[PDB]
Amino acid sequence: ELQEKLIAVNRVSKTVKGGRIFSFTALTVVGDGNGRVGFGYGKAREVPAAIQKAMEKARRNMINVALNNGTLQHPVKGVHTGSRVFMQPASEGTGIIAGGAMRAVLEVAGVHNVLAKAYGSTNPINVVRATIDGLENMNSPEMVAAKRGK
Amino acid sequence: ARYLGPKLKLSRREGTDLFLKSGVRAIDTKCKIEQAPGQHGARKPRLSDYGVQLREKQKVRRIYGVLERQFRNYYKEAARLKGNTGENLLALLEGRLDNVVYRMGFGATRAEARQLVSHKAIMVNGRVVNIASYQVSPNDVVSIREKAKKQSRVKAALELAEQREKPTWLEVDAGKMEGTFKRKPERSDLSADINEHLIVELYSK
Amino acid sequence: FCRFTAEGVQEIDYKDIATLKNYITESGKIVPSRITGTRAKYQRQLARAIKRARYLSLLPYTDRH
Amino acid sequence: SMQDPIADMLTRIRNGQAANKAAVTMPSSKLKVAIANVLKEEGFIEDFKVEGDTKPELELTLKYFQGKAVVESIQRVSRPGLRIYKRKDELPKVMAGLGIAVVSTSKGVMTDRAARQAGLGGEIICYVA
Amino acid sequence: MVTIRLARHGAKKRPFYQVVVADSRNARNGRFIERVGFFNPIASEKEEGTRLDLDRIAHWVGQGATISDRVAALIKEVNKAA
Amino acid sequence: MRHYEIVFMVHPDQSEQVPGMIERYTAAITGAEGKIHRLEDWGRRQLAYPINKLHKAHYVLMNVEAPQEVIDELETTFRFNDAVIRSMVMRTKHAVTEAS
Amino acid sequence: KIRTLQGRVVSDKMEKSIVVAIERFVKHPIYGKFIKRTTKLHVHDENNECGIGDVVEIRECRPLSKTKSWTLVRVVEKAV
Amino acid sequence: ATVNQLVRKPRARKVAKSNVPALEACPQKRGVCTRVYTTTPKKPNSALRKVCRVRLTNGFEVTSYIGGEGHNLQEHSVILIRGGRVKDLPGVRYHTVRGALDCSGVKDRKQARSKYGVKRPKA
RNA sequence: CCCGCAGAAGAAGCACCGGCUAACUCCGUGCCAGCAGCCGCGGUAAUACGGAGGGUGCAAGCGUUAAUCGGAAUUACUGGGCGUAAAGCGCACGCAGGCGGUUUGUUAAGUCAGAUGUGAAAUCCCCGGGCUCAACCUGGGAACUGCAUCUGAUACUGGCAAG
Repeated sequence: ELQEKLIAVNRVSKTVKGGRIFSFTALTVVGDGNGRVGFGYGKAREVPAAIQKAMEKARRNMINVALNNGTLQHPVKGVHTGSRVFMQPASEGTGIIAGGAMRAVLEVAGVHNVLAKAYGSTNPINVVRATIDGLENMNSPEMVAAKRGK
Repeated sequence: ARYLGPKLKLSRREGTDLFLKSGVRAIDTKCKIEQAPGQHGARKPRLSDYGVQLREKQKVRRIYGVLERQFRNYYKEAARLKGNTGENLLALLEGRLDNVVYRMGFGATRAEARQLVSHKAIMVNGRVVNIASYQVSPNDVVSIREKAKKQSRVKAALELAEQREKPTWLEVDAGKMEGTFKRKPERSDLSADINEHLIVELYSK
Repeated sequence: FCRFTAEGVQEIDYKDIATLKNYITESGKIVPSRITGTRAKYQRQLARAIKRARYLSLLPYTDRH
Repeated sequence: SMQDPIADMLTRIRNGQAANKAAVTMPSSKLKVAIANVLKEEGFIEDFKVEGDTKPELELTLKYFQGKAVVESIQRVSRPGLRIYKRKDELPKVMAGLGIAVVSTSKGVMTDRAARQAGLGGEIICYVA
Repeated sequence: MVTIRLARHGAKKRPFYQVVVADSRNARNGRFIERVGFFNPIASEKEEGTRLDLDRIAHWVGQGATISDRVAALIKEVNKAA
Repeated sequence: MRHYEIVFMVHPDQSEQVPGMIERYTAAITGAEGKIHRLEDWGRRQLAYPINKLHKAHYVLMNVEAPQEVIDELETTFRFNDAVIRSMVMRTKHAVTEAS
Repeated sequence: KIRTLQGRVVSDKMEKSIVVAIERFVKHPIYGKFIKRTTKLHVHDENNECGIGDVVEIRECRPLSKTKSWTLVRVVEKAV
Repeated sequence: ATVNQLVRKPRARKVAKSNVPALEACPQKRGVCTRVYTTTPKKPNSALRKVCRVRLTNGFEVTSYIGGEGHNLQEHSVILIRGGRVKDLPGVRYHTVRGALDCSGVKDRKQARSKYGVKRPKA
């Protein structure tokens, strides 16, 4: 039930003594829809086994999100390798706005309205798992209270 | 300032019923609806993200018969208003006088309902109105002129309006052939399948 | 097992609708405690809630209304 | 030249929290103790003491809740290169309010959560997050 | 010659005849001193198309500002009550 | 001096006068030295079955600490006034101030 | 009291008047860095009292020459 | 990128001048074509493209690709300048408008009938 | 503006269809003719040329050109970098400038609070009213993020005196 959706499909190649053989990589993300997201990325010589490996890898290495009713808790900046990620909670009546590679991670997180802007690299493999940072190290009011005292 | 072409091809492109026919005959018998119009209509779409974005935009445009430039100010008025923008456009779209006439059922089609408003035949609050896109405020009593009263188009339209929902926010009365706009409809009242969130993200780019 | 013997519920609240949808068969009747495994204490306050919930029409009496 | 004695001290927290040390060690000034009180009453530190008279010193005992650091992202703002001066109303809320910004107002130094209802701003020193 | 002049601010064929403290040599729709009211000759069934503030105009004739014929019609239409 | 639970529904076409009613009702409890513990307006919620034909009535919830004679009069007031349909008055052991 | 400004006297040797350096600490409108922006104002005085290294308070008055529409009112710290 | 270096000298972004030096940013201009000729395009492609140099009435003498299937343009004729870079032919960044002044439209064209200066046939 | 005459009668074109970007097939052309905003298509099987059919997108307008902003965080104040992509002066001394340990007292410039005046009208936004609706006209508020003055606070920076 955890919102299976793909992101991008890419064709990568080898060079060998015979010549150039091809393979296909698939980008998918999954998540229950209440503060929990898993992402996957698999490779195969054909497209459907790559997505199969992608969703299967997505349904592991599970990372939870500290989440309110439909949106985040604070602005937080996410970086990874070359991509820089900006997220900002919005009003309840507002929908979600993001880039296409910034999109599908967010609906499977349960977030419904965030001002999301991608900075620097627009690489779909790189912007994903950069959005996971921010969600992964997110701070909630109740446990920072335990972190401090009140 | 209307599409005024063949109607079922518009329903054939969207694949569902768009209520541009009266309902006297089944739409399956009238057209081969299951595949898109044209020679290449039976093929798989594999439609893009912007494709289903656009298809949802044309869809809600084509039940209500509203052009794109008129659709944009409908969103712009919904954007400047408070509340959620998605149902606000749906609230603004339901305020059209030809749509109200169809929703109370004086018109067999909303194109037919538009002709009733255009041909000087609809009285609101004791005032005749020609403009089809007239926004109807709450507590407004729609009515018919002396002409088009007990005329054959408005009788046959009423008899096929019983089998529909008979919507809650309007008080239809076929005995004196009039009605009142009690409340603005909400999102829970109108068919529950219109992807109004796909509408917003097309005009947000 | 019974869900209500844990989670520390003092009494089953009729205004909580989401739990009651899981415990009513789609026709509208009350499922027994022999299926869910609810404690006999908590089934009694349970069954009063649907009778209370059906009164304000939050829950249908039958499926043929 | 050691040209911002404050901006050294927040890095002592940054280096102390990252290395998971027990205590940090830095010379003391009155403003140094002043924001040390602000870190105490928000629970970002446990205890601070002022020792010595000829060369006074400020001793801070850091915190480790689930073993990891308690201070996460601490940043000097009003630096000698560019001083930041804001009024009572445009004082930003840190971590959307879950964090705090200490601020040297005219009536004293405190968090942002103490200055806005008091109705006065001042030097935006840093945000503790 | 500081006067009490009547200006046209309305649309085409639908005049909204604004009354305004204006200098004599200035334009009809141009530079002025201050606003005291208006006059809408195509007003609805409801009467709000002609509003004057009686205090400001009284100070201006007390100051020495002459008024024209049409503004004289408006004060002597409202008189004191109606 | 006892805690009660009061829920009543409103005819949808009379939805505009509802803020007056709780304003009128709270003048009866607090006027009779009682107190209000929970106010919430559920809005026009669709019912599972139609009552007096009709669909999507307007629900109002209320938690009241009051003596019983005034709440007897409100029960008659629900009976007397047509705009309120399908009322229910209960009983709560303690005062409650919660969500849902 | 009246409107007056206080600045450092920048000259020493002008005939029965003086130029006074008004110094300000304004904010840069874009980058926000607080910088020293000084202005030099021609200031009148009788029989050339003040001199270099001095700080005076100056006031606005009618034009007596080109750029000299100000006159000092009182001197303080007449020493190096 | 220090702020102290920024107050001393502010940020400067280059103007990034126009692709086509059509004078005074006018959208069209007329001009007299001097020599009409053909040229071979850049390396990946190949054709015999119809191009002409044109002396504009502003004073400039620039080149321009004349479009369409065939033409009847000679020397000293006056044609309208449209714009648009032709990347296959280096040097020419301008187009002429078919069916305007001395320039004729394209014979018997149906698709893109507006953009090639052809009248609608009766239907 | 209202009433009556006759009858569907007097009234639909424009761009696109390889990807970006919504819509695919046939015929002729054969690195010719040509298309093209970028990637690139055409050298005898073109979803990219020209025509036809069909479809798509707008509509009394539709396209092309020109022009500004956005995307462009691609001059980065908010908000960029300088080992190998562009970028550390060949290296020092050093006037101006930028900045500066630490405590006491003074001052109130910067700074912060409050108050006053002003920031014309028109424009934008919000709540209303009228043209059969809308555009448009218009009432009231808000805003006008600024400026000057006056009175307070002295945490820090600044100035002064002393360590």
